[PDB]
Amino acid sequence: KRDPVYFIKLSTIK
Amino acid sequence: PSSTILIPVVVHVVYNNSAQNISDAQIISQIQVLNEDFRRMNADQANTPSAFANLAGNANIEFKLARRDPNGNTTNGITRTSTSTETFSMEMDNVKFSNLGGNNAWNTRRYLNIWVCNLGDDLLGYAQFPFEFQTKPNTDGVVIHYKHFGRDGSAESPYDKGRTATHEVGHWLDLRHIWGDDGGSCSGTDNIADTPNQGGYNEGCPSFPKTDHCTNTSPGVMFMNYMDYTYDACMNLFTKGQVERMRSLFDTQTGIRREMQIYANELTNP
Ligand SMILES: [Ca+2]
Ligand SMILES: [Ca+2]
Ligand SMILES: [Zn+2]
Repeated sequence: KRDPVYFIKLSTIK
Repeated sequence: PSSTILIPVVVHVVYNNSAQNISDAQIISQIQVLNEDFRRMNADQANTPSAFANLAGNANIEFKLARRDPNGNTTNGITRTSTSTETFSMEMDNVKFSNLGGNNAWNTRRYLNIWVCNLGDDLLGYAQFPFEFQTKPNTDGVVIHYKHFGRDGSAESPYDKGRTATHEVGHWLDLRHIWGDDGGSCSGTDNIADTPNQGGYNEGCPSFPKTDHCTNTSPGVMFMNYMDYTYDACMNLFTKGQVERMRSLFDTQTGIRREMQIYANELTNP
């Protein structure tokens, strides 16, 4: 199972 | 009407630090969640839309921690292995071999092996499908990220109700993604007639009804099916068609997993 919302926390910061 | 299928389980905790060496209470909560979801005893069945209520399935599959290991020795059904591996790889299946920093499977014809470890990036867990059982017997089973194992406790929101394991056990029992793994199109299938045709995966907690170009009228797509990609608290059923497919693996004459029923009682009684 993959978490489709995982990279949001990473993509909104440096 | 159906007979209860009994699955002996061994949980292999493979830890690189103390946080990853999750508690017995956390493990017991995951076995509780599997029994609720596969025996339609999950309280959140109250959230299943009434339009899908007559399609909801009770798999009548029970999970019990093993009490006898493959050497005939007593066990509580939990193994704990320290490792120098920081993140395990689904490509390598390194969590499944003690030579590679993990723990060898227990006879996969008689036990469901659930490895618990650190997985990378957006991977919550992974399974091996029944079609690989003859060629890859030693890697059959399920792997779950330690942050998404069990209910509440050490599990992290929004995948904190033990549904990653329900979803992976579904794959281990031959279920495919409800949208058909076709990137949003209507041409792929999960080969289950009572799951409405669905374009792509769903995420989060969708609003009912959710129609798409494949099922364009209410009640829409079953985004609360365990075989979708929604949040744990927003999935609450298998269908009767999915139950039929999963139980077929235990057919006494042709079932790929029929051997597991022969000594299930002996292996789960102390
Ligand atoms: Ca379908
Ligand atoms: Ca599709
Ligand atoms: Zn999946």
